[PDB]
Amino acid sequence: GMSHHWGYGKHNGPEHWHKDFPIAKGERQSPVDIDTHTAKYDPSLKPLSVSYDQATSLRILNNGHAFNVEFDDSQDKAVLKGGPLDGTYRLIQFHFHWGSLDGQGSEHTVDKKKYAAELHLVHWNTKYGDFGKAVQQPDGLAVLGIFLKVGSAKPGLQKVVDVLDSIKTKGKSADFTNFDPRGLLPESLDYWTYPGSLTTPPLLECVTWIVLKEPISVSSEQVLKFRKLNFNGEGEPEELMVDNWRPAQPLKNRQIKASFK
Ligand SMILES: Cc1cc(=O)oc2cc(CS(N)(=O)=O)ccc12
Ligand SMILES: [Zn+2]
Repeated sequence: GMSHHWGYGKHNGPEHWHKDFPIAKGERQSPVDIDTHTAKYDPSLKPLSVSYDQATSLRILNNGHAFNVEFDDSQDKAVLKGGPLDGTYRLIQFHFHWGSLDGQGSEHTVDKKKYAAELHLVHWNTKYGDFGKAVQQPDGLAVLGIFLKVGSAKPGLQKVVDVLDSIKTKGKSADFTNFDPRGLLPESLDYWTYPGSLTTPPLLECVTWIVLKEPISVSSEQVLKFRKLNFNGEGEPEELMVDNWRPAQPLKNRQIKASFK
């Protein structure tokens, strides 16, 4: 990726990605709009199992696109299973996509509604040994998506908000141990699920998407901090890190299933 130049600006944004990553116009791209009236309840979907009690966060990184909270996935600690998944998926990192204003920022939409932001907890299928091998498989990753709306503060998110000052620019990282991701979950685990892809290049079609129906609420102050981050590196002209979301892509030959009636 040392020669990647994609981003979210007018000249290298989502509409340009297909040039270096043809799969951008593929058959199972993400995100997508979730038409609530067309999604069908699937009584055969197992309950979702989110086991994060043993999760071990290690570091937070500004990668020039978003910020990644990374976990130690060298062992089966934090795992996602059940739901539409077969097997065990290990949590490797989480990040967000957000907007310049509260009216936009999420990648998936619900009946065309855009949320202020969207949290993605990324997990890889342990049957493939490592993340690199997993992304080359149609069932290699499981990403849990959670919508954020602006209202009351999310206590569990403040530790993340407070460390952002230390990783303002691209390439900066900071120790970030003992962060509990259970603090970012809504009360209900009802979800929609469909086969899709990574939403940033390489846009690989290796993801089983699980998007929770219940959004979490974060405060204006919390999201304002996200918007103070920079896409640029230290010493460069400031480009605020905002609107780092890819818009909804064609659903094509796919069905979105609901875990609830
Ligand atoms: C670890 C990793 C490798 C890769 O090639 O692409 C990624 C894309 C995302 C963004 S998202 N929105 O698709 O989760 C997150 C993590 C990765
Ligand atoms: Zn993402």
